[PDB]
Amino acid sequence: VQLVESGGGSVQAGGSLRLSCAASGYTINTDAVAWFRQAPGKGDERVAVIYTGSGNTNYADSVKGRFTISQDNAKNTVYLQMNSLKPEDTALYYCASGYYGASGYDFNNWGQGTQVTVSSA
Amino acid sequence: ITNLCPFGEVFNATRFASVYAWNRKRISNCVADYSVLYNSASFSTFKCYGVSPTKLNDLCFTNVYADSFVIRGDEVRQIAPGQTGKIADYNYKLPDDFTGCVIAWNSNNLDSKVGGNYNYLYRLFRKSNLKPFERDISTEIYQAGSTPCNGVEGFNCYFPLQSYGFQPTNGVGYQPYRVVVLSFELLHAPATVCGP
Ligand SMILES: *[C@@H]1O[C@H](CO)[C@@H](O)[C@H](O)[C@H]1NC(C)=O
Repeated sequence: VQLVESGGGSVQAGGSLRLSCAASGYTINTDAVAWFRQAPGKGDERVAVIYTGSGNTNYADSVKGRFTISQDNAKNTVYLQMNSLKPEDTALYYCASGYYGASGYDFNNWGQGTQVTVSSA
Repeated sequence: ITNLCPFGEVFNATRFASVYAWNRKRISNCVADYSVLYNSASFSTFKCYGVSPTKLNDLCFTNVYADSFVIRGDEVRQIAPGQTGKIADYNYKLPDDFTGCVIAWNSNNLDSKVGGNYNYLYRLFRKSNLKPFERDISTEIYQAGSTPCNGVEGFNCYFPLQSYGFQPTNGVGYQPYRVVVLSFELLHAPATVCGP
C-alpha cells in the first residue's frame, strides 16, 4: 500500500488549506493514520492522529482547535484541514499509517511529503 | 536509587551508528521515565513486545540494553520479531520471544546534508541470515555465484556494505530514521532499573 499526499501550497497567515493522504490499497492492518510535520531547527512533530475504526482523534497542543483530521474510507483517504494558519506552521507535512493498540503505536507506511508555506503580510 | 538513567546520551547522541555496526549501551542501577517518552509527540514508533508501554514505569529489570542505529523510513517495519528484508536478515535481528520496545523517529534534520550524507551504511550481501542480536562488521568480498572471488571485487563478487544516500528533500520513505531498541532483561539477580 502506497500513501500519496496532496493539497500542499502557499497561503497567507490566518488562511486555510486542506491536505489529503490517499492510500492506493486498503490494508486492514492500518489501525491509525498520522500527520507529521518537518521543519528546520526542531524534531518532527506528530500533529494529528485518527483511529480508523472509530474516527477518534488526537492532536498536538500546537494545533489543537485549529486543525481537523478526518477520513473517508470509501476513498481510503485521510484529510488534514488547517485553519488560522500561522507562519510557525510552515513545514513539510507527511502522513503515515500503522499499528495502534495495546502494544503501542508504529507508523511505518510513509507518504512522500508536501510543503506548506504560510507567509506574513 | 535516585540517579536518572542516561537516556539523553542514547536518544540525543550527536551521531548514531550505522545499522550494520549497531551500537549497544547497557543501562543499569538507575531510574527511568518511559511514559514521558511514550506520551511525547516526538516518535513515529513506540511499540513494545512482551510488555505494555503504559505499564513500563511500574516495572523493574536487572539490565536494560539500548541498541541504536539509523535506517531509512521504509525499513522501520523490519525492526520487529518475525520480520524479513535486508535489515532484519543481514543487519539487525530481533528474536521471536523479544521482550522490549522499538522506538523510532524521523532524523532528516540531523542525518541528511545538502550534497548527500553517505556515511550511514547497511549490509546488502551476506551468506546467511543473522541470529538474534548478532552483529556482523566483516567486509569480505561476497561471492554471489560459482566462481571464487579471491578477494577481488567484480562480476558476482561484491563488496558487502552499501551506503544510504540521505539528501534533505528525499521522500520520507528514503529519509533517515533513528531507532532505539530497548531490551528489558530479567535475570536471577536483583533488579536495578525501575521507574520513578
Ligand atoms: C532530547 O532533547 C529534547 C530537547 O528537544 C528533550 O525534550 C528530550 O527529553 C531529550 N531526550 C532525552 C532522552 O532526554
